[PDB]
Amino acid sequence: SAEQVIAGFNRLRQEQRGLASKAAELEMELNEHSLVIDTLKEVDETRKCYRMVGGVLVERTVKEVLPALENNKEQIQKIIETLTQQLQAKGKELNEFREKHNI
Amino acid sequence: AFTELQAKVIDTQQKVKLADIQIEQLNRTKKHAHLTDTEIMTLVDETNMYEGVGRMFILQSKEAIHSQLLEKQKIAEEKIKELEQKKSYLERSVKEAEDNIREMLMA
Amino acid sequence: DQQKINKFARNTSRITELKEEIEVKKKQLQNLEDACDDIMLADDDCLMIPYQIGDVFISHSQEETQEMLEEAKKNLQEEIDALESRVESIQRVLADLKVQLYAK
Amino acid sequence: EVARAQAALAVNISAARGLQDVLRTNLGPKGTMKMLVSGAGDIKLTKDGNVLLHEMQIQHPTASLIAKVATAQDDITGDGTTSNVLIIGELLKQADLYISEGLHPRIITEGFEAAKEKALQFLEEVKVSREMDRETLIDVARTSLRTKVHAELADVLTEAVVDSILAIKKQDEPIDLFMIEIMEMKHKSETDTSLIRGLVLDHGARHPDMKKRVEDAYILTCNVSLEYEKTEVNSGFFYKSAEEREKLVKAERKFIEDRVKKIIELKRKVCGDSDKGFVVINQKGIDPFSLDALSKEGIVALRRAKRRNMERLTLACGGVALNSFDDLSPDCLGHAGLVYEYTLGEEKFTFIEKCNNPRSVTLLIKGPNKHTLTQIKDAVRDGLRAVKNAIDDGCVVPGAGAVEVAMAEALIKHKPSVKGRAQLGVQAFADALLIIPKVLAQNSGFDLQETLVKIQAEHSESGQLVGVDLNTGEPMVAAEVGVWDNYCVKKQLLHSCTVIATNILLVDEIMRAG
Amino acid sequence: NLPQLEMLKNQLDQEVEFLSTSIAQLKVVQTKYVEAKDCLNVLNKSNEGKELLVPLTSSMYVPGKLHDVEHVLIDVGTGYYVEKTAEDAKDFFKRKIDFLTKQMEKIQPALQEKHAMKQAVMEMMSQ
Amino acid sequence: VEKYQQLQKDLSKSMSGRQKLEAQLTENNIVKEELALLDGSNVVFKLLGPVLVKQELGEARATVGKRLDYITAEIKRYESQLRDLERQSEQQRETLAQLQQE
Repeated sequence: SAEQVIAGFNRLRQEQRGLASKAAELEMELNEHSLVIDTLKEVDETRKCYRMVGGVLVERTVKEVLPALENNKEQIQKIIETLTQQLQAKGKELNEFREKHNI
Repeated sequence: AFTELQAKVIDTQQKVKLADIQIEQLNRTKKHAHLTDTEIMTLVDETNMYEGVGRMFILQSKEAIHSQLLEKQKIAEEKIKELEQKKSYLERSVKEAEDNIREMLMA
Repeated sequence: DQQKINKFARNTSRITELKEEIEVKKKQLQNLEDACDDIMLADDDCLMIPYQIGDVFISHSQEETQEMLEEAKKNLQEEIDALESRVESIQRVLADLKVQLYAK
Repeated sequence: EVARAQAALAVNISAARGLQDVLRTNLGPKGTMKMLVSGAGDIKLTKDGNVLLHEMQIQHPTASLIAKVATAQDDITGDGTTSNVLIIGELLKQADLYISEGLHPRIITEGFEAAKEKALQFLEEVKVSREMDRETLIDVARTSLRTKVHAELADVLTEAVVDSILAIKKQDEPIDLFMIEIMEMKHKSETDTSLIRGLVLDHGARHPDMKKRVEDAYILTCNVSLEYEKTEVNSGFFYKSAEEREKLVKAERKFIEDRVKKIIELKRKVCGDSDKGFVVINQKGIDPFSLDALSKEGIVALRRAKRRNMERLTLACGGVALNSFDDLSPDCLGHAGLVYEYTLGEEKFTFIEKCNNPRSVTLLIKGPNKHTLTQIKDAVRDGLRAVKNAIDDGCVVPGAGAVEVAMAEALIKHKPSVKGRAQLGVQAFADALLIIPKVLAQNSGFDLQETLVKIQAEHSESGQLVGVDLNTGEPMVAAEVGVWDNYCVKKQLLHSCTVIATNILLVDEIMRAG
Repeated sequence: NLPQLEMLKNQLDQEVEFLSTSIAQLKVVQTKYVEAKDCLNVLNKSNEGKELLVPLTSSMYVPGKLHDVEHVLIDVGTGYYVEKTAEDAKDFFKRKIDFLTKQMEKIQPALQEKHAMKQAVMEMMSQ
Repeated sequence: VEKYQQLQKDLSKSMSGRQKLEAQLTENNIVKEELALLDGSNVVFKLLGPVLVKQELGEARATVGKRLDYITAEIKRYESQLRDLERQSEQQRETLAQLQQE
């Protein structure tokens, strides 16, 4: 039979679209981490830096804002490689279970 | 006839799909309200702390803001119980009724 | 292959983009202008006249309240004259690209 | 439109004439070949009583019913479907004369019944309990093949036929559901036909002589992709986002080298050496740089295998399908005793014999890849279905007309139901029996009257079942000629004739409806 | 029968998504109505005088001091100034919350009507 | 035929600005609920562009009352615009389709 092969390849392609939304969602954020860390180093940092996002301002200094900037940029580029490997490993797993079932 | 009792449990399936997605929000809102409480319980340097719902950020001391932010995680903690009990209830309503549908149509 | 019709295709598309820019600047011109006349008619200087700059406000005379809108109408209209000075320049090439198909 | 008193019976019997007349020379070795180009508009070479019915674009409703009735006979017998056509129009011929004299069809139908069970009583009397020895199985297989094809082609095929049915006696099976795989070899002569105990694989592993002689075959019948299709999608097919499609590319090349490394762990898992072989039958094509690397490990790796071969190799040899080559014990796989890559034509045809279980025996015919190869395909098929009945019964009878006149002697002379109403139907019944010996010999040159007076005397003289020699036209004894019929076959043609004769006889209106 | 239903089930799929997007828009409208009440809850309780950072414009914040917490602007009508107190402002927010809920409530069985009819076409093609 | 879509685009463009009015129509009824509660408790202004001008409550009631009336004036013309463009194009769908055939 050849139907278990041609339909299992359709199953791996649909997980490539399931891979597609999650990695690019993080990938748009690392370029925002790119543009922020460069403007902070060029501007004066002697006055105190805060962290403003939607709904909260915690009164901070420059020494507490700065390391999380370099941290959250590095965490994103690891996961977008990690989310690629896991979903592509899932496409390999469903193909062999379809071949051992309907034989 | 028998067509009408088919559509009732099918309409019950989409209510479960609404019930499944409400618990994903309320689990996130508890932990995120817990996460912002940790970052303000992290600092000891400054009692200055701004809270707000819109783009306004009022000046208050941080200690009264903690106990309010203790209540923010707690109401979201309260709702995950009543939803999951509801989500299981709508799950038990459709699935046990689905046992009635297929086995007696195929009979 | 013809490079003059390559210029002729670019010329007509530059005619289209200019006329649309004039129309959107004319509607902004009348929008500020009719915003001047309505606020003067109702309630001139009695105690103070608040004026919006974002979400903070300034209180001053009724005619100075028009004056910020008067300046932007002056800046916008000088563009409209300069836009039509480019609408005229895109028509002279259109009369001349017909001969250049026969020349080269 | 309606069909009234005389016409509704008349169209039925007149169609049964020319149906019997065109299908006359199709039974026995006198039976001539037939072609259809009006069934599908294609050059077709076809011979069977049932298959010729199914191909022709018939519109008469009687022949459509007989194609349904002889289908039940063709499921058991095969040949004998062309035996059934001959006796129907002859049975309708005699009874119509009584109706032409003026008689009810039902009183003749009443006389059709008790005439039949006396012949059914006679079938137990005339059955001859022979052994199912190979030479006795040859004589059944000789007359089955010479009906459809030449005798020179038959005797070469008869060697391959009678040995596979002795192999199904090892499985104690009286019937034939397996060992019936007809494989076809690219040749120009259909004079050759090989018998393989195991299977025949139709491919040759692009880098040849990987391991062409495998004495210890551990079979893996899988369909693993090694030439994997690599796609970048965002919509289920090709999409416009060039940013999105790029990130999937780095994992696509990691799948091909993944399946190459899995073959190496499996060879050491199963064999442990190169003295014991290991065979991979892939339903898809294999990388030739993998076919170079697998050849050095002691592995032959057959590629592009047919999907019909995929199940049958699992049945006799073994080997299940995966998409990986994970570490498997020889319990999970099957076995073959001998693997040899044979070449004839533009393709290599690897022979795989002496299975883990020799349950299916492959009948490999050669031929010029024509409709002649198709004509020898269904001929040996009906050759196997005839000797299928031989393993079913215990009584192999001399046929070809030996029983036919022997019934009609007892039916006419001895009234079974001496009351005259039913003996009228006996006279139509016993005269129906004469059509098979009398006209095939008359076709052979010795006309029907010289044949009948000879075989009626000699059988009444001897009691030995004298049949008819279809190659001279005169009656010779079928016990020594080897033109034999089974006890299973001869009952059903008596059964299938009578029931389909009575119902079309007992109509009076054929109305357009729907 | 079947070629008509294959065209029919594809039309109802857009009609679900066109209505469900309109549901998604009106939730954003009532989102700020919940958001404006919760800004107003902090306003009366804290006091006048506290410092706030409000948007001067997009992504630019101006500081300021807080005064007169019991008198607020409500933006209703076609974009009109309505001065109210803070107490009546909470009632009109929740009234607009139930209003936007009412705008989605008239769509909601009709949103489910376009879904159940499409599934019935999937059944009638299957049956 | 371009005449098919042209009568539809001229109809659909009028509908989009008409659907703008209906949310304004409801909120014109919302403000009349809120102006009825005011009798001098809170005065009203008028938000008109970059200038926020003082109003009175009777001045506010006429203001949203006029804008309620201007919406209804544009509703009734569209009902004329709806039936005319659907009937003219329906006559055109028979005649202009035969022009492309022969």
